[PDB]
Amino acid sequence: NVQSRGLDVAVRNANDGISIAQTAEGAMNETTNILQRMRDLSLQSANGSNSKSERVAIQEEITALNDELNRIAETTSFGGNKLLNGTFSTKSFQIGADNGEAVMLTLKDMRSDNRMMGGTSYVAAEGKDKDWKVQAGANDITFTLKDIDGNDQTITVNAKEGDDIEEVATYINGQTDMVKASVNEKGQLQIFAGNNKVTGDVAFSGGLAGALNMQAGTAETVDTIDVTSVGGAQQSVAVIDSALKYVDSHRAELGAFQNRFNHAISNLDN
Amino acid sequence: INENVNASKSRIKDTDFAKETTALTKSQILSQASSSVLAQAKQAPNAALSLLG
Amino acid sequence: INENVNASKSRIKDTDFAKETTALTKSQILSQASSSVLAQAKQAPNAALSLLG
Amino acid sequence: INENVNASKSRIKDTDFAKETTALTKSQILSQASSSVLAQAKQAPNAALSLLG
Amino acid sequence: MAVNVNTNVAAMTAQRYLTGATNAQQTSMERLSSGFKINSAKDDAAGLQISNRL
Amino acid sequence: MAVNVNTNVAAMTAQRYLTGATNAQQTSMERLSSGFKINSAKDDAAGLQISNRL
Repeated sequence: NVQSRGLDVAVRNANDGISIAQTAEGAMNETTNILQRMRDLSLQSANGSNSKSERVAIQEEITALNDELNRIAETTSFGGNKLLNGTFSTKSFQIGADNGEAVMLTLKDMRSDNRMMGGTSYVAAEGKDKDWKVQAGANDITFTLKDIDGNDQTITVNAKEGDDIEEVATYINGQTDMVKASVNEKGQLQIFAGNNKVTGDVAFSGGLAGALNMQAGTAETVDTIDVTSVGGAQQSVAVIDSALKYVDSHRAELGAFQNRFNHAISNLDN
Repeated sequence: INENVNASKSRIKDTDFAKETTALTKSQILSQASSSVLAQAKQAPNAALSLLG
Repeated sequence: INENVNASKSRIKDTDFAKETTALTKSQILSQASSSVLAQAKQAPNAALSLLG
Repeated sequence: INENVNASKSRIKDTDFAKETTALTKSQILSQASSSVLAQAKQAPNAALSLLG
Repeated sequence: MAVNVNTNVAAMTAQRYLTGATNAQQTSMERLSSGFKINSAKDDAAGLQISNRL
Repeated sequence: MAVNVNTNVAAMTAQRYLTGATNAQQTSMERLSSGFKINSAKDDAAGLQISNRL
């Protein structure tokens, strides 16, 4: 009898956990939609037809959406218990008739200033212009880094001779997915390594890297992206892509949690 | 969030009509069976009365 | 490209209305079948009581 | 201004037909369930009567 | 198992299959109303990710 | 889940997606009436600014 009675409690607790995960995933869905809208706005801002005023307007919209993301993170709750602001840690839902058979669920901070929502930015000190082309013998750029698995990776990209800076950025984007390359107004090559594919600083080597003279890395997040400049919009596109991948990964974790818990409910009923 | 909150609040506050209906029928059958067995057990004193003679 | 990408996303994210309506109808009929089975099942204690006493 | 004011007044004074029809259906099912339970509950005193005497 | 008066295991099986069918029915109604096969990641997580990227 | 009479989540799903579809319908009908895809800054504010300047 104790078992039977406990099995029902376990079913009740499993349903409660499923409800909590569903609420968190709905809030996540909304944050994903807001992030996609912000990505479209930043992509629009990066175009050269806009003057300062259109960039300021897009920045106002992006600030509004950023405040909305922060509000969603800080206000979403399950019966007054906050979920996506980071104060909710791993909680063990008990889905067994006997103690010790609980399953821990962790939900992560969804604020736009979270580390996980951005990455590192490296901006070349030497800017190029329209007539600049890649020279022979100074076309190779090597990124030495390590992914979130810890593996050491060395990506050597040999840019084509005669390429201008934007063709170089496009080539770098095509050759690898570990970093995102873009160009600002001054012709400086910006490189973004999101904190979901790169751990620590990125080392630059080669003739092209020597010619560009990449500077130090600055930590960028969705809370610190601004599109009043071409380079700002280009970099916020990559920042929002990183944030979208992070949020989608958390949504996948919650969905797997819910599927496991539905299977547990069926088994416990049986 | 409101949809999810209502879905959660069901699973704690709302009635599982199937389960409660089954429990109601079980309780009525149990009560009728106890009423009948009490009605029969009321016949013990007349068995004690027939002890005379 | 945009057209091809939209077509790709339809094959993954969009729902198949024919298959979904068929599944919904099947689920509804299964639900009424289980409801009828439960209604007929609730009378087992009734049969036990009507057996005797 | 008149259009926006009418739109605002819709959100406060007008009715949500979908939500209201759902509420009416829920209330009708609840009322019928209470009617059935009352009709079944009125058969407690006669059960006590049929217990004995 | 024999004549039993206070527990109905057959009723329990009927309720379990009824709740399963009810879940399936709600999922079908949600899919039809939304028009999207994937509304939550519990439907298809990798499919949700690839569809969002697309 | 559990046959109940009080909360109808499927109804809330249908209502939410119905209101979304109605909002999309109203937006599309307004755009068709005016002939302008930007009738407010909530559509695309920067586009509104550049189109107004043009």
